[PDB]
Amino acid sequence: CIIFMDEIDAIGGSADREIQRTLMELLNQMDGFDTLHRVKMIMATNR
Amino acid sequence: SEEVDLEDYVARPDKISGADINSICQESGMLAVRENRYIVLAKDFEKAYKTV
Amino acid sequence: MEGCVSNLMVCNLAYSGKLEELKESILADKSLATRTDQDSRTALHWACSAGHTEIVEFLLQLGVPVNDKDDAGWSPLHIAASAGRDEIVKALLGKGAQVNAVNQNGCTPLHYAASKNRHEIAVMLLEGGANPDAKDHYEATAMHRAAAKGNLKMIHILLYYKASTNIQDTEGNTPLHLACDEERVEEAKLLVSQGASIYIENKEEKTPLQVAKGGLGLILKRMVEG
Repeated sequence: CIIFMDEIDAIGGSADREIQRTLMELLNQMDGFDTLHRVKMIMATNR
Repeated sequence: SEEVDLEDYVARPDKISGADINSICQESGMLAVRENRYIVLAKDFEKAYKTV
Repeated sequence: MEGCVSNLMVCNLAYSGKLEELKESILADKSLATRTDQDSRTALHWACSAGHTEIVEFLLQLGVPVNDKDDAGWSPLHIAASAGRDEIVKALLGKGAQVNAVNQNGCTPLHYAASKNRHEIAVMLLEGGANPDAKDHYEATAMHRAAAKGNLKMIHILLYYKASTNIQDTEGNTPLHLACDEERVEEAKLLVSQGASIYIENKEEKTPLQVAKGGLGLILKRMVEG
């Protein structure tokens, strides 16, 4: 697998609470149990 | 752990009482499964308490 | 699993109780004792936790500040009281350490002293001019935990300093209520005989007589009128 993510600065920014919750979900998924030695991720952004 | 205090956790939940304590502890385990710290401390517990 | 309790070398060495390697580390570099870990603690805390007298005496001889606190505000005195070591308390109090220092929950070292059921530590701490009537962030004294763990001698030596039993918790539960909840007859009769007011009501509006079961509040009231 190879992951291509373009313009990630949009999602990088109870309205904020759900955003923080999604971020916590991302942390839980990325820091969970998985093998990253194969799958590669690429992130594109602006500033 | 020695740093973990049972006093504040025997005090504050007596004021504000939530459900599924063991589940919250498991959530703290999910906070401690991030391999940032070997021994779980009061920080993860307090965080698990303030988050849910 | 097990392993190092901290990232710093001097802290793990202080926890392992190695005197020669620690002294060598200090002689090599004097800035190692001033370093801070992710837990925001120094070698002194782990040394007081280990229960080694020589190391902490050497550190206190070097003049390391005892007022240093971590992110949770734990003082070395709290750790010393929780460890149940008399000599460490003698050293800290001997260096003029503050007994009014408060942690995250604001619990005085007397609370942890009554929690581990240490008489000598409590006596020595209260001898340094400490206030038994001091309250934490939860507005509770050490008498609460003392009556909760069922310690008669602890409450007794706490009453040797003539500590007030009229302290009211933010919940409204007096130490007498905790004494009745623990179903301790001796502690209840003693506290009542010491002049403790049973007319204090909590947020639940429950008299101490209704708290105790088996007609204990009856003989408590008998001790009140008697």
